[PDB]
Parts: sequence; structure tokens; C-alpha cells
Amino acid sequence: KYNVRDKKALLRLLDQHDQRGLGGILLEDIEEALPNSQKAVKALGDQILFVNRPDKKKILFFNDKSCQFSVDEEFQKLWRSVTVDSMDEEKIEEYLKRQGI
Amino acid sequence: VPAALKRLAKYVIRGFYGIEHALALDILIRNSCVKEEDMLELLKFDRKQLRSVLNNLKGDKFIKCRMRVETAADGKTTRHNYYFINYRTLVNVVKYKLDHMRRRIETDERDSTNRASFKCPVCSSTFTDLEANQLFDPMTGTFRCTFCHTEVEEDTLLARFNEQIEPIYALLRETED
Ligand SMILES: [Zn+2]
Repeated sequence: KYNVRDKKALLRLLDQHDQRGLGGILLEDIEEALPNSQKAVKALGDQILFVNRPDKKKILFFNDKSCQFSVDEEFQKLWRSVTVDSMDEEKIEEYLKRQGI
Repeated sequence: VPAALKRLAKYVIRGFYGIEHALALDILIRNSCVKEEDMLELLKFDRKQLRSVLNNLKGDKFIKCRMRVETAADGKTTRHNYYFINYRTLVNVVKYKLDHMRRRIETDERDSTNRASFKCPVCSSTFTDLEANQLFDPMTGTFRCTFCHTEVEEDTLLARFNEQIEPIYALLRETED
């Protein structure tokens, strides 16, 4: 299914997929291609992004670290606590003008 | 689409939403308008998993949806959902959320400093920690109510926020044209 000789070939495949918009790669397809895949995958560290599906299959994506941004989880939870899904877009704009922004 | 708009959206999606959301949004940054089915095949997400991610991004007004309804080759009616990033609504929601977050933090800071740390067991007057020290009586060695003189009884996030959020403020300003 994939031709992945070694660690470097794994990284280049993930990279090319990112560059060419080819999408996610199932971990199991990599496991079939690459003996002792666990070594290579671990070695590459956070250069890979993992998504878990409901059936617990893992999908691999190249991690582009160009955009990297993160905040404390307290700020993540705080962000979530400000509801906008129930709001009219107009109402959001009214607020911004009310506050001078 | 201006590079600074793209970067704002990429930063915000990574900071405040999951990996799944970031990867879905990447597709909508690569391409103006994309079919949910195409997104599904690209990401290899489960169907409900993707729909839930898209539902979340649509609720926070980051992305919008336009249906296309056509007659297919087999004659049946076809309903495609095309998604796209709506940058004017995205920027507004971001400002809206950051303004309320700041204000909630500010309110919490005001509450904590005005906290009624001390209370008179008689007249129920309460005092803040700042008020409390000028209640001390050197002649008895204890803190005493300013009104009835009864012995009183017991019972930064903003700086962090400002540090961590400045990249978004900067990208917001950059986009102001
Ligand atoms: Zn008193």
C-alpha cells in the first residue's frame, strides 16, 4: 500500500502528503510497510500528529510547526465558556461596538 | 485571502480547538470551498467524528456551509455540503470571545480583592484584607470591628492571559485593513 523503507522515508511521505493535500495516513498501513514501525514513529516525535478514530485506529499527519500557538487549559476552558452558537451575528457586532471595538 | 487572516485563523484554531479542528480547517485554508465528502476522504475521520467537528466550527461561526442540490447521473437527487471559512465572522467571534475572557478575569480579580475576608460575629459587618489590618488593636493584640469593636473572625491570571494572548492581539491588529 505504501513504500516506506525507514524513518526518513516515513517523514518524507508525511511531508509530501501535507504539501500535496493528499490527506491522512492510517497507522496500520504504515505498520504493514515498515518493519518495527514503532521505533521509527517514536523517533520522529512531535513531527507527527495523531488523530484517534472511534474504532481506535490512528491517523498520521505531518506536523507543520510554522503555525504553533498554545495557551493554558484554563484559558481554553474560559474560551469555551463564552457562548456564541446561540447568537445572531448582528448581536455580536452590537457588542463589539458597545465596547468600542 | 491576506496571509495575516490565514495565520490568525490557524493560530486561533490551534490554541482553542483540538487537533481534529486544526486539520479540518487546513483544508479550508488550502481551498476556498470544499465538499464535506472530500474532507472526509482526505482526513480519514469517521463520518460522525467529522460532522461533529464541522458542527462545532459552524456554531462558533468560523466556517459556513452552502448546500448544492443537483440531479445525479443515476437520476436521484443529490445534496452536497460545501464548507468555507468566513473570515469576517471569524474575526468578530475571536474579538468577542477575547473581550469577554479578559472581562471575566478582571471581574474575578476585583472579586478576590474585595473578598469579605473578615466578619463581625455581632453586627455582621465584613472587611477586606486591606481593611482588616487597620482593625488591629495593639492593646489587645487582636483585630476588632470598626463599628462595635467585637473581635472579628476569618471567612495573576490576567498577567498570564496578557502574555499568552499577545500574538493573537498582534495578528488582529495586522488584519485591521
Ligand atoms: Zn461589629
